[PDB]
Amino acid sequence: TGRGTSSRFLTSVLHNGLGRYVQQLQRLSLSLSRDAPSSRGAREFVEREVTDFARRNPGVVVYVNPRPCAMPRIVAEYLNGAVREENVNSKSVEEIKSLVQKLAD
Amino acid sequence: ISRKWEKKNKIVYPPQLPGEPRRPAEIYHCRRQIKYSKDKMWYLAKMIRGMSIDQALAQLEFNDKKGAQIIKEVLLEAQDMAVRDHNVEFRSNLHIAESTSGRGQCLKRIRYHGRGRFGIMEKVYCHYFVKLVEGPPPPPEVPKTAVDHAKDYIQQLRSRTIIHTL
Amino acid sequence: KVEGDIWALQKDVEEFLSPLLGKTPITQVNEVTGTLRIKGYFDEQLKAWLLEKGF
Amino acid sequence: LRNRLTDRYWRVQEVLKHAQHFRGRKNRCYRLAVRAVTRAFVKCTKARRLKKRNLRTLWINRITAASQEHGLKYPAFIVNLIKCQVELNRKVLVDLAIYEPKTFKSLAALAKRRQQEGFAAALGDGKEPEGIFSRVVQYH
Amino acid sequence: GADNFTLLGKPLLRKELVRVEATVIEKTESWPKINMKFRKRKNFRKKKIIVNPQTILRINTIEIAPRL
Amino acid sequence: RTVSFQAKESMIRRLEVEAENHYWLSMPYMTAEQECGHAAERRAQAFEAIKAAATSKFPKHRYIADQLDHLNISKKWS
Amino acid sequence: KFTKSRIPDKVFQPKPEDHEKYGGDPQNPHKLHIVTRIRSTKRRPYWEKDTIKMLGLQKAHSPQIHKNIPSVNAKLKVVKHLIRIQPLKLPQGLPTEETMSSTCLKSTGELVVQWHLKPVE
Amino acid sequence: AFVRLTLPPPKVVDRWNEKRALFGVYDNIGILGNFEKHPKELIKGPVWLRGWRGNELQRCVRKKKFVGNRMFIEDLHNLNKRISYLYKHFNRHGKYR
Amino acid sequence: GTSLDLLRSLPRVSLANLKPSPNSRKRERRPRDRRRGRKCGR
RNA sequence: AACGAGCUUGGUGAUAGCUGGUUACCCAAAAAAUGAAUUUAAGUUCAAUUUUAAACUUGCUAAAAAAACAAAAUCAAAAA
RNA sequence: AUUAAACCUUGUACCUUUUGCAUAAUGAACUAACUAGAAAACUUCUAACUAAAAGAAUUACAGCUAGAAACCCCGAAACCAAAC
Ligand SMILES: [Mg+2]
Ligand SMILES: [Mg+2]
Ligand SMILES: [Mg+2]
Ligand SMILES: [Mg+2]
Ligand SMILES: [Mg+2]
Ligand SMILES: [Mg+2]
Ligand SMILES: [Mg+2]
Ligand SMILES: [Mg+2]
Ligand SMILES: [Mg+2]
Ligand SMILES: [Mg+2]
Ligand SMILES: [Mg+2]
Repeated sequence: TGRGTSSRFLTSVLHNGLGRYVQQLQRLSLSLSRDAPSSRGAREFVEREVTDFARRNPGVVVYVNPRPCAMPRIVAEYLNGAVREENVNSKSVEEIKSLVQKLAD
Repeated sequence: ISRKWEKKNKIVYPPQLPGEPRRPAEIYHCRRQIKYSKDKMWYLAKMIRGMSIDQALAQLEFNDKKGAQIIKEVLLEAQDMAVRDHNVEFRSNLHIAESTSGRGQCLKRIRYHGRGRFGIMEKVYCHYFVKLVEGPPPPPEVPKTAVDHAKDYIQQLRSRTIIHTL
Repeated sequence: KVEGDIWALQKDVEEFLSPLLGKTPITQVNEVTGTLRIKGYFDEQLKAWLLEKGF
Repeated sequence: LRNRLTDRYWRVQEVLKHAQHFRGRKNRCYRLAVRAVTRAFVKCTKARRLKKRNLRTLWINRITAASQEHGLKYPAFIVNLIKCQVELNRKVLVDLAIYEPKTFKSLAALAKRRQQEGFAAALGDGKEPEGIFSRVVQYH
Repeated sequence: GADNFTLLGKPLLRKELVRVEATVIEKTESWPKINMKFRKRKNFRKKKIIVNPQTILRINTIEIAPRL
Repeated sequence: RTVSFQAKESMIRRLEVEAENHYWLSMPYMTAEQECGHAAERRAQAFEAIKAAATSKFPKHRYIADQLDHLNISKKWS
Repeated sequence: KFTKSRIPDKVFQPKPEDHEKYGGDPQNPHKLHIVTRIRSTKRRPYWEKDTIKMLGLQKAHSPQIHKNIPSVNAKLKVVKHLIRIQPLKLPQGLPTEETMSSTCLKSTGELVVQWHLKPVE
Repeated sequence: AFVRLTLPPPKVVDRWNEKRALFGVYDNIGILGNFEKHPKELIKGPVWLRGWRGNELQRCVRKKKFVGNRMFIEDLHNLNKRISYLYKHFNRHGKYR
Repeated sequence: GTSLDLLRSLPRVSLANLKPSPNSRKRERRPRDRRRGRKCGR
């Protein structure tokens, strides 16, 4: 799978830490259903943990969009232009919080 | 079955601006259900690839194969529609950008054998496609010189890096 | 057929049966069904015990 | 046919996506592709262990080349550096040889220096005092 | 080490001499590594994916002091 | 098959290690009589721990909260 | 027939030169053994396999402390060839409750009660 | 494998049609009605399996017992052959003796 | 009965919230995977 | 158009101790191919093993003398 | 792995069997679809009620009642009946 896949060298976006450290995650989007079993854990994340995460990370803009939805989805966008999307369907509050922190790091 | 080759002549580009090279015309033509093997037709289609319209016709006129006349007739029709419908000024100013053969829908029949045994024979059909591009044929292939070969070798040497280390 | 705090009954049963065993009895509390299950046969002692309490 | 599998398209693409860089019908025919992919994965897993050992062999060769330039065999370089309480590993010793030649020459001189002391010590019989570079820094 | 001199610990240099400072730049996970053993009836699904947490450190400074 | 030089030494090295093992097993601190009973208490307690776990198997408790907590799957924002 | 072996007693009767070589006094014998497994029980008879598990020497090169008493020694003699027996030595005395967490077993066989990881100075 | 290139028409289900809305009513006809009727008497189905359950050999024998005398020749011949096959399967074949 | 007070807090009981008693249902095994397929236990 | 006994349909999903095949993942444990009977040795039933659950208590290694033998196993106090 | 597709290094196709062994022997040109474990006597788990349980006929010296939990596919030479 090494020869069936691409590879690169170790690198940083803009010499991230030489002068000052900049957080690469810049935007998080959370889509919810107001009344849907699969989005329950995400709903609890918004009630309890989303506000604390935003305060701890003031350089990330967090968008929470409650709307009729079949699967909750988290979209993460970085300064280099990369975008990562995660299905949050029927995950517990802790898993979502654990995943959200990984995106920030 | 799909018939996308015919549709390609219907593409319409927007008007070109004054400061732009003139876009060469392209004409797509085909003859579909030809009673002839595509394997046999490939050789005739292969030979005329890259030639001018007149040069292709001259070679086809003196080939003994059945497919040569079929390709020649298609080429003449492509030439006429190019000037008649596609705003090509000079009939001679055309070259074969693409020429290939494809499988057609075939019929299954019985091949009789010695002891009441049989085989399944195929009555084969094939398609033939061409694209004619306005302009002189692109310049022929130029082989690499010895100096060019040497230059590539030295570049490979200069690209070497110390492997598996800091 | 236990109604109320089934855990309080477990506490009393353990104390009542501990001296007889010399060790704490092993018990299961099924809070959904309202029953208390004890390892070993103590039906007669528990029947007399529950009569004194007046149930 | 009350219940027919409807997702076989994606189950097939699971294997074929790993086989697209093969040559021949292995790269597109599932019955052949699946057998090839299973051998590729087994080879990848076993190659993970082999990669570490091959890198060490590469380092030892590169260290031998570097030490031989100063006149030292590989065993003499390694053991006598250890006897000086220098714990540089073979991977780092190669980085110094390629990129820090002046430092590596110092290590060669230190290794040869300690080696000579050992030769004198064995002939010394223990009456002679211990060499300057042969002293061991104790820890507790 | 420098251009003209080097200091070797036995096995480690004293804190007074050398201070090396680094910063954590990224906490990440490795790309999926396939772990598939060879067994009778190997199959394509008798496969494990190993993903390991990773940390990236940028070395910031190396400083020395005259305390030999 | 002539035996290699390295093969011969490695056997000798192992023999010397075992030869020393003979020496250290030749000086028992306690005699057979003195040994009797010195560890009786610890052995007695250890088996009691073994028996206690073996004879303590019983089903687990069942709670109403487990059954009723399933209704939270339909929890919502009003 | 491969069978369990009974060693003649003379093997375990040492000689005066042996005490000088290994530096052990025939009087004041050591109390505790340091035993490590240095060979595999694969390809060895099952009785040798059994004792190795009884003695706790399942992992190789990991030391186990055992009593220097005849009953234990009898088991060790069964697997003598698969193990290294080293006398446990206490230069600074037995570890106490205060020093129980600061011990370290050295390769020399000495259990130090103070482990600092600092130059001796 | 080949997959649909279009989405099928969406399925529209009326959850409050009369049949869905009133499903289950009178399932307690006995206990709430003084036991004049057993709930099984509300089951609609083949005459030989209203308020009854069994394995396939039992069902085949029960259908023959109930409506065997009103069956068509093709059907009755097929039913009888099914009985003999199931009889040999259940009484002679299987892992467990 | 505090348990009835718990029902007051919880969401409505409905056909979508139903659950069998724990361990009331065993799993039926079909001979499809490698574990129970192949020779199928025979 | 392959008769030591035609062909077609049906009985019929004949029967086959025989050959072949028997479709997702993960975790755990695991025999042995020994003894006995069988128109039985290409199979089956029982023992023996293995295994799951449960009950409660000693098991494994070792094991002096001492008998039984004739002049390394059986037995198994104490201990460890 | 590599700066680099091939060069360098590592590596005795799959299934089925054979004694746990494959340089054995079967089977597979390839694609798509189809194509093979099924039952409740005892046992276990989950509940109702309990010296009684079951909506008639049954079991019962803690039982009884209900639920859940199980045992493949293709293939002969043949035999018989009635037609042709
Ligand atoms: Mg003919
Ligand atoms: Mg053909
Ligand atoms: Mg190695
Ligand atoms: Mg296996
Ligand atoms: Mg004939
Ligand atoms: Mg059959
Ligand atoms: Mg047979
Ligand atoms: Mg007979
Ligand atoms: Mg005993
Ligand atoms: Mg043969
Ligand atoms: Mg089944």
